Formats: sequence, structure tokens, C-alpha cells
Amino acid sequence: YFSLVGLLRLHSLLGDYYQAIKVLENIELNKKSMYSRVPECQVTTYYYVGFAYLMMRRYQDAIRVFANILLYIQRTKSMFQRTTYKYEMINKQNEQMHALLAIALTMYPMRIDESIHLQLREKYGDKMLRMQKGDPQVYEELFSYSCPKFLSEPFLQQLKVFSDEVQQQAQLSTIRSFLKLYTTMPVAKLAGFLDLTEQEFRIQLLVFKHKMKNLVWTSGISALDGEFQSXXXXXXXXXXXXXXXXXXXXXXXX
Amino acid sequence: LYQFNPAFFQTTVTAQILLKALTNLPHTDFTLCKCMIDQAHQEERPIRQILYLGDLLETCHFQAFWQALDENMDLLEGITGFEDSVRKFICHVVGITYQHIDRWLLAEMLGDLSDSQLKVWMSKYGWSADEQIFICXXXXXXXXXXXXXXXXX
Amino acid sequence: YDLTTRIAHFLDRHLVFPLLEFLSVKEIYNEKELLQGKLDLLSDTNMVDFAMDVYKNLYSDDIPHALREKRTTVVAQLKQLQAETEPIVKHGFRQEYLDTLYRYAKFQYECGNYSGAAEYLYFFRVLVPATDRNALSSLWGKLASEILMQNWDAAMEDLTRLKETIDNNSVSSPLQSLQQRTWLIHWSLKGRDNIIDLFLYQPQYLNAIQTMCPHILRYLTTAVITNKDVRKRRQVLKDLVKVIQQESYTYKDPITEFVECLYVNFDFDGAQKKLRECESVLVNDFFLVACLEDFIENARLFIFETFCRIHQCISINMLADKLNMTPEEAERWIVNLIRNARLDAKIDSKLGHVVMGNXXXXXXXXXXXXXXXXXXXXXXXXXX
Repeated sequence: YFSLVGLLRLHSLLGDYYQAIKVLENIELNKKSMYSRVPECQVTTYYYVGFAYLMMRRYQDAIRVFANILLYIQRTKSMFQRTTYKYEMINKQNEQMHALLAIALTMYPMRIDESIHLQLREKYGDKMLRMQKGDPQVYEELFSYSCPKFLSEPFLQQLKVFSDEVQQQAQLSTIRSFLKLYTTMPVAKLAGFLDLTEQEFRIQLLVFKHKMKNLVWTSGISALDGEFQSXXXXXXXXXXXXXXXXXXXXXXXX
Repeated sequence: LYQFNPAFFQTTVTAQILLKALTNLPHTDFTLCKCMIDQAHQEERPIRQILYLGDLLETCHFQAFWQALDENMDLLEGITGFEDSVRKFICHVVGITYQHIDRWLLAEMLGDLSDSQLKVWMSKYGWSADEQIFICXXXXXXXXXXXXXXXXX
Repeated sequence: YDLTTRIAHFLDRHLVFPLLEFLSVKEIYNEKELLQGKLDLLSDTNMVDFAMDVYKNLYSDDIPHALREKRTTVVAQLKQLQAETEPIVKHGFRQEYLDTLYRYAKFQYECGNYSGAAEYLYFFRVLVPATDRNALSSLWGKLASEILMQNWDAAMEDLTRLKETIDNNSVSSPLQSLQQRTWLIHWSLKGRDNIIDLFLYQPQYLNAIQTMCPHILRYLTTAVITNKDVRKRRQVLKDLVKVIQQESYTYKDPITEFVECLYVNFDFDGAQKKLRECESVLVNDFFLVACLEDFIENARLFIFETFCRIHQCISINMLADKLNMTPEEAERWIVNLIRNARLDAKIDSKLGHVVMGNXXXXXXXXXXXXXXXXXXXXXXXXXX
């Protein structure tokens, strides 16, 4: 299995994406043999899974594999703490993997966590701030300055392709975050907000394009007026009540 | 085979593969092909230009696509039905993103069609002009009781 | 307002004459007060260039005796100082050389040649016995001369050299002086949000030298009030209304005090009428003149925002009629404000109706609830 993982990694470095993915699909094998033989091997497997997820459109699978290799913030926002058993060089590799995961991790949920990560570095914290700001100009500059980190082989990453793709997804999220919730919206307010986006004409186009994505819903768009319009509830309430009970249970059990 | 045996890289065949992949949108074909071409080759003419055109389609900038599309482009001549295939994708997107749409606008998005040609596509997806082209307890209670009990406890 | 008191109020010579010349140039060429007092004041001093200007039309009649005496006494003084400095460079004593650099600075300043006053002023750098007195006073001087030459960059520079300098005394105002200079530099350079922070910070209780006591009250007050983007509720409340020290400056110019009380209290019409009243005087202010139109407009925008966020639907025509300012003018102002994106006002002038908006709705509340639930879960995990 280790040979398969190493070979797959080599192919990925010099190899096509689909064959490597197929190898990864064969590749997974019982946890226990790996656990008995060494601490590190499991971490390496987790890293490989994370890489596959990154290649894969979904960041969910990689998010799980990376956290298991290294501690990650859990749903319900509880700290996940990893074992220190693996050899220190291996642990450093794991930390590097965790740093890589942040990229997958940010996509998975939220929000501004770097507590496990060192406070002093602005490389990751700065990136987090820029995402929070919602303005590309800072984001673009962050890529520009830390151009060196992305490059680290050069042929293998000639064009920075992945980072650019990720940034373009990242830019879209904030607009959806207003997320409609208004039956009818003034055009001017939309224009002011869409103006911030680099293309001036995007709102006529950028707004319609968003509707196509379906992240956000626009009503009355393309209208002569020009102003956008924008049991289930019970289920939602019940869900919340369930969460509350769960929290109480954990408290009582504790 | 081209990625693994660089000396065999064929520009025309690669361009046709990419263009045909685009005719298969909304499927992932176009993206998969891109995964199979390294940066150096994607940056070469006319692969760079073709990827740019694909980008316009993926981002659904249809007017920009038709404008940027060198209608008399050599590679397109042999690709039978290329233009109509692109239109099918556009109508797929339109059927998902519009409730109502201006007749003039749809024709523009489909490549500046005559009213007669537009009629062909409206007919194909069953769209018709309107004012315009017409396009388109007990358990709960028990649950609360349990939740309440849990809270009380 | 009377000029006698204004001119009298400001200690600084540049304010004493430059302000008179500004009032004269700034508003009406014809009016006597700007020119008569400036003439008479200039004739009390060593600058014949300013004196020459006074001699020119719109100025007091030229006198041969005044210019010849000044000019000659200057030649003599320049020879004297030149020699003295020659000799001081040649007793090998730092203090004497420093005095000479300072004295050349004084001589050039009074003579009205500012570049040289600056050069010879900062030439005292090397010969400073101590940074705090020799060096900080050099700073105060470069600050005076830089303000008067209109480079506020340099003012900030020597402000950071001075306040960066290692030895600082809490008791001394010079803190006050430097605050005033910085405030002034920020004000000369949306809202700065720095100028007000500075001006509001402290009062020496000793003469400003740089800033009129009224000047600090008004500059602080208006800059603050216009800082919608920067200002906290506290910034309106914490750093101005609740700020007891600044109250001292404020009681000096009560029209501004009531202007701020009006704004904080939601009567924006009253506030804006005060502003309209003072506008003509504030256009006479040598430092404020250039920012007046901007600050008032910003205040108006803030008032509109306060009105605009609190009401979902607005009767625009009624507001214009009930505004206490003309409805058409108000509409024009709103139109100007909107494009900037300052206001998310949804307005048609013709309709006279205005509408601003801040299952979907129901989902919103539900989403928030879920968010809180998530946080709670996180806390539980941390505890475990």
C-alpha cells in the first residue's frame, strides 16, 4: 500500500490526474496494520487522501483525511487534537500538510482559526483577513507577495493554476452571503455593491451570472422596471431544538 | 498519449478534442481534458485561444463568446454541428436561469439569429411567446414533548 | 464676528498677518479691516516683502522711511550674525554655534525668507547638546516654519522625530503642542478620522502657539461630526459628548457646542442651520477654508443615513417640505450623495417617494439561530 501511495505521488508529480485518482481508489487499506507498523504511514495516507480531495472538486473528503492525520476544528466548533506519537520529522511533514489543508479547510466551513497555527506569521493570518475583508485587491496582492510559496517542480507548477481557481471561488462567496432575503431590491444598491467587483458591467452580467450559479436567487432581473425581486419552518425549528438537547446531553454526561 | 509522449503532440487533434468537449457542456468533459494538458501546451496557439473561448462559455458570457468567436475559423469548419451544440448548452442554461426572456435577447445569446432561426430553438424546447416568448402534526407535537422533557431534565 | 478679537486671539505671527491677508483675499478685496490691520501689523516687523505687498494697491500707502530702515538694519544684522557665526565655528563651543544657527533662523524668519529659516533652523541638529531640549525645540521650529511654508508632510515628520524621541515628560504640554501640529497636518492632508482623534485628545491649558483655542474646539468638533465611516457611537459619544476635557475648548465656541448637541440629539435641521449660519465665517478660516464644503456635506449625509436607516418607507416630498430646508435642494443633495454610494437611498425625485431596505426572511432568522447553535457546540467541544 505504501508503494502504491508513493508511486501514485510520483505519478502526480510527473503524472496525470485520473490515473493517480484510480490508484488512490484502489489504495486504501485497513488502518490497523499501518498503526501497528508506524505512526507516520497513516499520516502519509491521510495526506494522499487530502491531495486526492484537492484534485477532486469536493473538499470534504480531504478535509476528513487531513484532520485525522492532523487535528482539525470540528463541526460544532470543538477542537480536534492529534497524537504526537509520530517521529518529529514526520510531525513537521504533518504540520506542512495541515498548512496545505487550510486551503481545503477554509472552503469546508469557517471561520478565522489559526490558534493551533503560530500567531506571528502573516502568511496565513493575512490571507484569512483578506478573505474576511471580501475585497480582491488585498487577496490579489497576497498572492503577488507570496508568490514564492505557491511556486514550491517549477514545470510541475508552471502557472499557479490551483491557487487562481481557488481565489476566483473565494471572491464569489461574499455576494451570496447577502443571499437575497429581500422581496424587491433597488437596482442602485445592487450596483454599488457589484461595482466593487472588478468588472463594471458585471452586475448587469455579474448579477445574472450569479443567478445561473444558483448560490443566490434574483427575482425580476432583466425586468423593464429594473428592480430585482427577492411545514418547512417547523422542521427547521425541530432541528434547532434537537441541537439544544444534544448540547445539554453532553453537558450532563460531562 | 500526448502528455506521456510529447513528440506526438498534435495541435489540430488536440484542438478538435477540446472543441468537441465544449459541445458536451454542461458535462465535465471540457474540464477533464484540461486536466490532461500541461501548462506549456495550454499556453500554445491555438490551444490558448480555444481555452479562452471555452472560458467564456463556462462563465456563461454568451454574447462575448459569439463576439470572440472567429466564425470563419479553420478548425470549426470540420466540426459538424459545433455551433448548434453550443446553442443546446445555452438553452440548457436559459431554461435554468430565466422565467421570462426578451425575444431579441435570446436570439442574441444564441448567436444573433434571424427570427426564423430563433423559432427553431424555441420550438425545440417548447418555449412560446406570451406578451414576448413564453418560456416558463401529531408527530411534531410528540417531538416537542420530548424536547421539552429533555430541557426540563 | 469682529476682526479685532480674532486677530487678537491668535498668538502666532503668521496667524496674525497671514490670517488677515486671507480674510482680505478670501472674501472681499474691498473691505478695510483685513488690509488696514495687516498693514499696521506688518509695519511692526522686519519683513518688507509683506510690507511691499501692503504698499501695493489694496494695501496701506507705501512709506519710504519704513522700508529703508528695515532694509538697512537687516544688512547690519546679517553682517553681524555672519561674523559671530564665523568666530563660533572657528571658540569651538557647541552652544554658541547652536545659538548662531538658531539666531540665523530667527533672523531669516522675521525677514520673511522661510526656506533659509528652515535650513539654518535644522542645521542646529549636529550641535544639539541634548535631543530633548536642543532637538525637540529644533522640531517645534521646523514645525512652525513648515506649517507656514505649507508642507504638512514635513510637519508630521518632525512630529514623529519629536514624539519618537526617547525622553518624554507627561507634565509638559509640548505633548499638547505636537498633538495640535499633527491634528493640523492631518486636517490639511472620506474623513481623515485622525484630525479629530488628535484635536480631541488633550488641552494643555497653556497657549497653543499653533492652534487657536477656539480653533481646536471647532476643528475637533466638525472633523469628528463628519467622521461617519470612522466614528463610533462613542466617537460621537465617547470622545466628544462624554469627554469632559474637550468640554473646555467647546465652551469657548458655544455655537459649535450646540451644533454638536443638536446632531447627537437627532435634530439635524437645527444642526444644519447652525452650519449654514457659520459657513461664511468658516470660509474665512485659513486652515478650514478648503475642507468646509466637504465636512458639511458629510454631516448632511450622516443625518440622511440616520433618517434613512430608521424608516423603511419615506415620503420624500413631505420630508423636503418638513425639512426646514428646500425640498428640491434636499433632493439634489441626495442625488449627489447616492452615486458615491454614501447612501443606499432608493429614490425617485418625481415620485417624491423614497424607499430604503437594509420565506427568505423567515429563513434568515432560522439561519442566525443555527449559527448560535454552532458556536455553543464549539464551546462544548472545547470543554471536553
